[PDB]
Amino acid sequence: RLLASKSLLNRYAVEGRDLTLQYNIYNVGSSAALDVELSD
Amino acid sequence: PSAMTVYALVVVSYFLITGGIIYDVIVEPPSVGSMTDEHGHQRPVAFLAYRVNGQYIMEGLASSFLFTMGGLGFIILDRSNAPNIPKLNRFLLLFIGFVCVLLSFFMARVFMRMKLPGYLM
Amino acid sequence: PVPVLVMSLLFIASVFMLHIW
Amino acid sequence: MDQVMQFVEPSRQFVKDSIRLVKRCTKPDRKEFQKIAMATAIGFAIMGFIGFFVKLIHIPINNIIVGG
Amino acid sequence: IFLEVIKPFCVILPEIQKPERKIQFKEKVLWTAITLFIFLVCCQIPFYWMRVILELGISPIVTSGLIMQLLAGAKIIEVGDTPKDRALFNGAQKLFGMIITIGQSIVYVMTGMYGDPSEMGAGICLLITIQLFVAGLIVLLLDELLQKGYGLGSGISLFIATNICETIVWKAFSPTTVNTGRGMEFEGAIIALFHLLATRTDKVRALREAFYRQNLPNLMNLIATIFVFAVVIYFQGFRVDLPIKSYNTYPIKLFYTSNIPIILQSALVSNLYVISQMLSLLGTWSDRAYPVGGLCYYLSPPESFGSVLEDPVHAVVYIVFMLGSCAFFSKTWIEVSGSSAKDVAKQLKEQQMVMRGHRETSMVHELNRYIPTAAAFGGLCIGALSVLADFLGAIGSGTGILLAVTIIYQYFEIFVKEQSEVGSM
Amino acid sequence: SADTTILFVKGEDFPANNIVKFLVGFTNKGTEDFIVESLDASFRYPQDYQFYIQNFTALPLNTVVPPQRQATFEYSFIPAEPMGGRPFGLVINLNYKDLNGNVFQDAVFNQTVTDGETIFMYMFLAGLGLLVIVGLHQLLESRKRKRPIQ
Amino acid sequence: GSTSAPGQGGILAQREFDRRFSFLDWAAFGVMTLPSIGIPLLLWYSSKRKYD
Repeated sequence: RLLASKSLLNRYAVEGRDLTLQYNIYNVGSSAALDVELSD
Repeated sequence: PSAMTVYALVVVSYFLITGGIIYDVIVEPPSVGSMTDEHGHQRPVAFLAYRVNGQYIMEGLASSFLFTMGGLGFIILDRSNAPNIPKLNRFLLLFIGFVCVLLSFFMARVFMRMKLPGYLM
Repeated sequence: PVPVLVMSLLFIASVFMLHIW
Repeated sequence: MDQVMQFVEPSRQFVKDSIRLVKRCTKPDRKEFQKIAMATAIGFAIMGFIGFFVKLIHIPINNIIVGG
Repeated sequence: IFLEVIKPFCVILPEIQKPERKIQFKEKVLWTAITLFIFLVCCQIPFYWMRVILELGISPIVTSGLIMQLLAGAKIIEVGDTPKDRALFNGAQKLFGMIITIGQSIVYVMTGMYGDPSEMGAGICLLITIQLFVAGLIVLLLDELLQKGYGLGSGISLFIATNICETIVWKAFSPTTVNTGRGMEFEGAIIALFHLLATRTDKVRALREAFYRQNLPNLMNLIATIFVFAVVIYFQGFRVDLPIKSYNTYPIKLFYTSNIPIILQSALVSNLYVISQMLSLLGTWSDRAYPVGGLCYYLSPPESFGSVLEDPVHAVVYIVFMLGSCAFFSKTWIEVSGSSAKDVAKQLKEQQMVMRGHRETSMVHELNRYIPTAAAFGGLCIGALSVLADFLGAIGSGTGILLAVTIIYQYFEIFVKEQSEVGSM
Repeated sequence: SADTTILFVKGEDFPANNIVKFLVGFTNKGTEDFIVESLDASFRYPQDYQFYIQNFTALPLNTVVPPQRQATFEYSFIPAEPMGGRPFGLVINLNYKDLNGNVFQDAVFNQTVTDGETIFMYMFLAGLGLLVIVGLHQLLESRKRKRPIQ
Repeated sequence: GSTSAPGQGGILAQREFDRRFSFLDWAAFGVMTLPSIGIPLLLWYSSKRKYD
């Protein structure tokens, strides 16, 4: 069982500047998750 | 110190000790209880009923206060018997000490009637 | 003389109303 | 200009002459202040002490109606 | 075509004699004590009942008399003291207040301030009638005995001051129990220390306790209070004097200007606030209700230290009217005191007393210099002190101390005279 | 037909007046769509969870979770500063409804969880008021050298 | 599964970001103000020294 969070690390989004997105995926199941694909 | 200055300290000590502060310190009950109303709210309770061996913090100070008024009343009277004191004061001292002596005793006896339903019954 | 009984007595007696109420 | 100052002149005169008057008028009292100093606390405390003990009759008598 | 209205209602009221006697403090002890017993019994006797343990009484006797002292304006009392009116300006208050209290009592009974208007029983209306009528009238006749010099002057002053003694200092040491929702805690902030010591090694946190407790609040408020209490005596003791002629002098009263105003100054603001809240850009309010929008919110008193930290600019608006009323709107109290130059002059002519140096007649111009200037530090700075204390958080003190400790001063100088009789003898 | 799970990002750790962050997973095992409506958190008395102490701001989600899919929501709250040293019942509820309008609530978590100006502005400075005292006590008590005897 | 949704965020225009948060501008600006008073500033004291 995977839990995943998407967070925006920038305090301000600005046109023409770098925007950093962090994805954190946590496996809270008793077994391993296989073929885990993230698509945004 | 003079004798009177020691006696005052002894009386002030009698107040606290007779109010059971040494029970409050180590058993540490609250000042009052609370009990359910029939509509389910809480009414406070000042006395731990039926427990002769138990007390709330303020109950002891109330009782010891009555005891102190009772003790001091006779001191006020004996002070009142002096011949130098203008009489208009003297009849007062015979008032204050006398009503202290009576009212504190009666109120203490009522408080004990409250603690023990069945007392002297 | 009587001012003490003027000002005190009725009031301390007026305890009774809340004594019963 | 001075007509504009007219608004200033009451403020200036009242403040400055008041302070001059105050200091010329009410010269310090410190030593007798020391004589009253202890009595200030003694009277404050002992007259408060009246109620500080008289209250103790009434809390539990409130139980006659309330503390059920 | 109102002095004619006095006749039908006057001397029916009881009154009391004056003594042809040389009464001393030792003798007055009791007569004072009576008043103490009565007032305190009123204080200490009445979940809603529980909160009640933790509503006119004295207040009418203050407000009615002060109102009559304001109605003395437009020269209305210049009907003037004479045997035929030797107390009747007071006597009028003796009934006008009585009925105004009864009116208030009926208004809240009709409101049912506690209790639905019939189902608890109409007999409680009779109860409240007797209760308030007796209480207030006896209290007034106490103050009269004291002014009759079986005591000293005003009792009600001393009474409220004693109430202030309790409601401040009781919280220092009262061992009565409190609970946060943690367990056993105490009302008396100080002595908790001794049980904390038995509870924790965390002395630093035990001290921070002295700075935390938000309700029946922490000792730091008490410490500020103590400091204020101590300081003010410096200011109040100052006084100034003039020689007088038929080695003797008239003391120019100084903070007498402070005595009257602040009651009005605080009241007017509080009441207009209440009004605006009830009637409703002008003002909007959060939950004790408090302002959080409109002009009244820009006007609101920044009592919280948080208010300091969030915005300093706001505070000027509060200062502008609150202090400016002391600066300017007070100026009219010459009539309220009745102490303009041509009033004090009249009074001193009744005294028939004159200074050295220059004419009685030009003494108007002589004293004029002193008359407006008395309003400055004699009055306004006591308000500045009040606000200092209040925003430091001195418990209830920015009203109380001002009067209470002044009364302590008066009682001190009385105590000096009498007990110094003891000390000299 | 719904399974919930909670994950504390920083651990089961207890700041006073700092941001506790946890993730709530919602797993739709049903055949119908669920609408996750709001996520709310409250501190309650540990002896009786009926009495609220501090309600945190409910997060409105309004997210549709189709059948056999899962969603994960981040929530963060700040325990009040005066809550230091106390035990509280932490209740985290997830409110969701089906397409039919049946409202369901799951208590994903229902457990009991356990300025330097302050020091400067008197405790430090009292010892500098004592400097005034040491000076003036010199200039006073040094005078006590004028009652010897011949 | 789905990740958390941060939700709707505002992307500030670069000009608006600079308007709100724009440092070195003052560093360069400070010198630009000096020339306004160069002549009288020197002359006043020079005359004073020649006569004081």
